[PDB]
Amino acid sequence: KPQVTILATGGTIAGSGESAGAVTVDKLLAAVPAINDLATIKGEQISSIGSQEMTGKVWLKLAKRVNELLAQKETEAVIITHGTDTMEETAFFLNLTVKSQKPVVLVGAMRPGSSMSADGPMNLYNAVNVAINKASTNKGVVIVMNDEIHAAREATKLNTTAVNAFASPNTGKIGTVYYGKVEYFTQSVRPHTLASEFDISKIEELPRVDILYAHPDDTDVLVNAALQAGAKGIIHAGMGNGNPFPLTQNALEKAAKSGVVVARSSRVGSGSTTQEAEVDDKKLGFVATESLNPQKARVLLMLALTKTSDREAIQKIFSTY
Amino acid sequence: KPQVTILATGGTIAGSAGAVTVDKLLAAVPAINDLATIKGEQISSIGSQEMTGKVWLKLAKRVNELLAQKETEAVIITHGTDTMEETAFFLNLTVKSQKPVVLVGAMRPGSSMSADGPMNLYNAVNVAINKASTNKGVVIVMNDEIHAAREATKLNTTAVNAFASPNTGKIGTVYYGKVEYFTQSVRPHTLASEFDISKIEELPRVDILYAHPDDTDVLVNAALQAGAKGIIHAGMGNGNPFPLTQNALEKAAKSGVVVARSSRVGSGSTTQEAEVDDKKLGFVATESLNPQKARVLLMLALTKTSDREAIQKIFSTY
Amino acid sequence: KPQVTILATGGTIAGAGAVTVDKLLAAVPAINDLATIKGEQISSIGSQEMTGKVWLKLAKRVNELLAQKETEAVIITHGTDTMEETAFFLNLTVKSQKPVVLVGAMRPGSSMSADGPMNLYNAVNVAINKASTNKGVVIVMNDEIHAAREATKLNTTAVNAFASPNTGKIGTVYYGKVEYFTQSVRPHTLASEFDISKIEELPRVDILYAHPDDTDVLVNAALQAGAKGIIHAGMGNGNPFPLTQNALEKAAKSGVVVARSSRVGSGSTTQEAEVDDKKLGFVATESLNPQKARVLLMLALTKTSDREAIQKIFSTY
Amino acid sequence: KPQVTILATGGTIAGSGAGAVTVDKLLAAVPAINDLATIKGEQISSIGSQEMTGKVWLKLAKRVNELLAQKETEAVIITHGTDTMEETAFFLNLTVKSQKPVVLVGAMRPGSSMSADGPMNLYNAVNVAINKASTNKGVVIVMNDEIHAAREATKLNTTAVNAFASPNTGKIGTVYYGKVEYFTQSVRPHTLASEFDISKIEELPRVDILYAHPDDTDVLVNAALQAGAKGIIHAGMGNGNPFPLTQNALEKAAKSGVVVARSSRVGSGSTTQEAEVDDKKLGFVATESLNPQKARVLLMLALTKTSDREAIQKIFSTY
Repeated sequence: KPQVTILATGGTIAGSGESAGAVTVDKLLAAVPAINDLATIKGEQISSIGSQEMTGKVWLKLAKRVNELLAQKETEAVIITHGTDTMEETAFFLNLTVKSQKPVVLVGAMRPGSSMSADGPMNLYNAVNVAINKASTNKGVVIVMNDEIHAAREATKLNTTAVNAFASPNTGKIGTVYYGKVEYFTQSVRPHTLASEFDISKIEELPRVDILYAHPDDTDVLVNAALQAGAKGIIHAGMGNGNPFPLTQNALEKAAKSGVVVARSSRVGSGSTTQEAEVDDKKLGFVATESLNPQKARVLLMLALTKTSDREAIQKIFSTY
Repeated sequence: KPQVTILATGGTIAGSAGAVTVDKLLAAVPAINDLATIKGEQISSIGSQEMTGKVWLKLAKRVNELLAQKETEAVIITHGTDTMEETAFFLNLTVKSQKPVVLVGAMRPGSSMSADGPMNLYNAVNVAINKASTNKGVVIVMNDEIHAAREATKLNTTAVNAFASPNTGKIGTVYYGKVEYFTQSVRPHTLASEFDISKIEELPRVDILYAHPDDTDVLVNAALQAGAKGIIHAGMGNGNPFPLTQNALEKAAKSGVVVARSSRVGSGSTTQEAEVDDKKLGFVATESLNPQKARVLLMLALTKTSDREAIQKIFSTY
Repeated sequence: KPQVTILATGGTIAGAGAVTVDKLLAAVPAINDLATIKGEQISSIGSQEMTGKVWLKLAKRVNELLAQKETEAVIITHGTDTMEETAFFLNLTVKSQKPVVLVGAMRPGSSMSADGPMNLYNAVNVAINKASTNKGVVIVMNDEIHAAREATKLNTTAVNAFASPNTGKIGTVYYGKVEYFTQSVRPHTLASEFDISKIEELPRVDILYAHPDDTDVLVNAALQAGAKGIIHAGMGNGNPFPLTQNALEKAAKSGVVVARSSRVGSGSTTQEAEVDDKKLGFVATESLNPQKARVLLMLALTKTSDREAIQKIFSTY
Repeated sequence: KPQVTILATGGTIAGSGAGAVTVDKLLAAVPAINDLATIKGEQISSIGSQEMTGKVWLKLAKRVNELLAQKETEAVIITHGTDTMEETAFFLNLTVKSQKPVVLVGAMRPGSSMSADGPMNLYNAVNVAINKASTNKGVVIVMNDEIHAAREATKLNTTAVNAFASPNTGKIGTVYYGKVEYFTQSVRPHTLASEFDISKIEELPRVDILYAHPDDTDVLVNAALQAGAKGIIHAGMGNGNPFPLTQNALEKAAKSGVVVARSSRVGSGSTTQEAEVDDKKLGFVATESLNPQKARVLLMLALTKTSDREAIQKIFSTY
């Protein structure tokens, strides 16, 4: 039987009303007993928060612990139970810091376990089947939600409330899991996990990266406050294909000239924030984030800034990962 | 032939009438001359990422003047795609007419291979003159689709099919000029709007904040220092803030700056009675909009109230 | 408290004087706080077994119930496979503005994370909501309110399998909170010209699946079986293969109505594209899908077989 | 410069008013392509794609195989009608014995149209065809700035320029003013890895497709059997469910040695094994994550070497 550790970052995603190693994981196994037949489950309570309270300190603790567990010959896979709000940021961060080909599966629930028609039991059961599947090896970190397997690079929460809120808008799901039957149809061709250049093993604090939301009649004062608070990087969630308002652009130009990395993304939801469009990135000293979203671009810029603030090197990073 | 005015806000979206850029549109798409008697005016000459409240107010007041004219049957506005959704939503609540108002643009420049501007503009004229377009509210016509201004958004950076109505869908189609409606909005618009910008010179300042893990107080604080009258928070999932940011928004709301919760996710309602105690913190839930349109509705709300309850009713109505 | 009748067409989708409805109320007791529920069993079949006899029995019973002053709405529990056809049929045969809600479950009641309980609870909330009056027949699934005209099952297994690919949902229902954002502008229900009150059997209408190297033998077999109408699910914008076209032209000349739809899944099968409908004697189904176009053609054939009159029906409803 | 052949299956997809006149007219309409590649042209067929047949698929697959076996040929681009592009692309995806790019491209608007999509689609297709990352991606459809794997592609809309979709996955890449990026690749075997070889085949097996609905019939199953169908695709209700009368005729078909493969009318998702239909008892195949028209192509290929239920289920569970 495969040995799998469930790391809980918060409360139970499945069941309600109630020795693996963490009381939350004991309550999951009691609520979804079918998972005991699939894997020998150990549990740990890695953090004790809602995903809207996530911090870089928790991301570092989680990455280091996932790396320690998957370095163990006895451990086949890790499943992380996670709040849906920021699951895509944690998954993306682990996709570039986990140094293993063994499966890492993040899973959550859009409805509380106490709800009518709670999604957590099926999502967790499916997650365990994905974690133990031979084809999950070397797929990178995945999100399993609503019978779908999403590449961490591509995944996002695209809806506030729907059980089907997770999407991969620039690709689509890489696979399906239906009552535990796992089938992959595609795999990412963007480097992840072992192929990532990033190493957070010695890092205690990630670089500060702010995100700004672009609109008509925009401002310089939020760029200025990010600079004053010691931002190392700024993601600009631009209008359309990463376009700033002029007052904001002038402040971003000043930020870039001071050595703060300015990375253009978009508020729109999907598509690439492309190079050689309307913004003169080379003159103004900006990076184009291409086919990500602001919150995942922030994670990649945080990781980039652990070893470079050079525009050309960071553009290569955005054009590679 | 019906009389329609085309208001340009930038350059040509494709390729006498009273504006050289509209004359160029007519040269580029001469079939439109058989559909309508076209007059042209140049309201601004900017990319839509340069839009300001000043240009929104100038455009809305001029649309209101034109549609009050007995001879004028509809207005078409050519607009950059990046912020077309905000201008359309603003006009949807400030235009006091049932006559058609159609916004149109082009995801590819007029000089491009397979430029989308010619067909978009030709389809927009057909929608503007169609009998069924009356009392549909302001509409965006793109990629053979008719989108209610309330619902419409640019959802992709480059695709010719970048416009969508993620919470509904298109209200109709226009295919080589053939116009068909299948649905209509049941949210009040145009003539049924309470807002009146006829003597407004400047709109209230409303900032937008982008939420993420390890979020900050310093952008709330900078918005307050700059005289924000409202803040849209583009929250994580169902409008959730990071704690440090929440505490700064609570301070902002106690100071009498309206805080309205939206979402960064892209679709769905930022709901009341979820994980945020809006009544205790003094916030508004923006429900089924997006941050950029929620900002437009809060800017209009603030022209007549800063009361949390009154503004929640505005979000739960429009 | 409002009085609602639940009509069951199969078993229980979750977990009065119908045992199946009693089991629903046992499975989702919160519904008893929302409404006084009466229950009837109209059929006891999977939706892949549906027939025109069951559609007619259901429509006439819905009409009787909604004519009662005491009855505020009807909810019908239905298999997902053919819910869109039943909903569309009722949308043109229910002579009332009172809410008619179809609901089902993509996962059996016995499954982990069964969707039936929340779907049914949401369906009752929609059925009793003031704003649901005169919206036409709706499908309520996965927190979404879909117009019967526009609704289709688009996925084999997903709980989010229902969609309105040419519009979108007309509203939402989240933990019982009901909000409409749009309504259909196509006439329905009380405004429908159709009347099935004394109809015992619907006209036969076959559906053909177009592809390269297509055949005439399925057209020919539909004709031999007494088809009154044929829906052709054509390639792209309703295009037939030549051999098939020739057989359809023959079918139309014989007085069997040929209506062009598409296999693609969304969009209009338009007039004035590559097929000369007027010369070949065909109808273009426009913005439907083959399974709903079959329903509208079956109802059309209750009053006419005239190509012009049937085109107007497709261009109206 | 890279040498690419354009095979035209019909008229010009771009423009209005070498080796084939249609390709000469494409190059006159989109001259930027001459900067990218040395283009040769051939007129392989002269039809709208609604008139496609297995004879034309065989001709096309054999000619693509000959051209890609040429050391100097980098890639083939095939201009094709949108209606049945997905069927031709899926057929080539299992019969082209090469990793060199094969790109199918078309236009949802005629080249004479306002805002014709052909010029940019064709320009993009040439950039995909000459991209080194396009090697061993399988046969692809390039439409509307998107790169779709042939296995996953379908036309999902009647008229939209964005009518192409990959509903079970998503596009494998993007091409935006010629800039080619891949994000994913199919993990299902294709092209050089496929077991099928049509080199000796002059005629493909007959496979009919049936459209399921309430109050369904047996007479279309019966007519397919009488016409000598070797296979039937059943486009079932929901997860591939038949009406009972139709199921009884399909069971008779299967007993008579005609292969019955269950698909779905719905548009997306898997027609799964071990659902409500007892496939092993009734002698049916479940087509899983395809659609009826692509399931037809795979069944036609399967029938060139076997009619065994178990072997054909393995084919559908593999490709």
